[PDB]
Amino acid sequence: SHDENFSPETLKFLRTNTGLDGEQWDNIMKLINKPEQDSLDWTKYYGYCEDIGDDRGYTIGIFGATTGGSNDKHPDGPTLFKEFDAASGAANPSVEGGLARIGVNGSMKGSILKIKDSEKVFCGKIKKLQNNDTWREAIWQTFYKVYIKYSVQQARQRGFNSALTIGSFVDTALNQGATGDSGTLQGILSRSGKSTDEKTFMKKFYAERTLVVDTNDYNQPPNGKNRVKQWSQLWDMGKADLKNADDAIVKVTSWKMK
Repeated sequence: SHDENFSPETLKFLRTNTGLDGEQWDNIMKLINKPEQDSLDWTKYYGYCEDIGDDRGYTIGIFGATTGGSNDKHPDGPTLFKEFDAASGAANPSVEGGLARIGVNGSMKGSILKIKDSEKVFCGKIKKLQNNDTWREAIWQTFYKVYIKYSVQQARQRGFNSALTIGSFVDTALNQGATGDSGTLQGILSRSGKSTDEKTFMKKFYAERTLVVDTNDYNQPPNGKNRVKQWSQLWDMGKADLKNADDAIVKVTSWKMK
């Protein structure tokens, strides 16, 4: 059952704030997970925690939140722990409160979360949260603040409300950044023109994304090209709503990752 992949509070939150239901979000996450982990099984990443050696600290959860380092001085990991404190009922949510609730030895060192626990101890503490609804809720609240809200706003200001447009935008924001430089979702949108027809606008969007998706280590070629093709192909398969789309999603994700 796809909704076992959320929590009731996450489903209500995503419905109110995105217009999409659990099937639609489950499908978006399968499509995002293919190029990130070479699997449609995104749910098993709620408790994911690894330092992959990219000088971003620890990479956590379903959307690769990071604790921070020399190549990630504005991490969203602290926001995730503060959102976990908030979800846990904290009167004055803080990073330190969220860490305190799971007994993590760490502190903010400026913009960076410095973990004093060993990799083994820290990763084990996060793994224990795999089935914790409070953690799942903090994960989605963080995902929303950093990537999804902007993605939904950009779709909605154009009169685009489809699951496939929102997921296309969220994948771009997650992979390439929401706002800032020319390669971000913001940047791609700025070059995607002014078509008021959703399918037409998105065809141009995919083409403009594809020009940069294998640059700047967003993806390794030709994985970024295949990543964008996933989203573009679902239009002619009639899956704008990402409902009853399980076979279509298996088909468009069947590419081999280099």
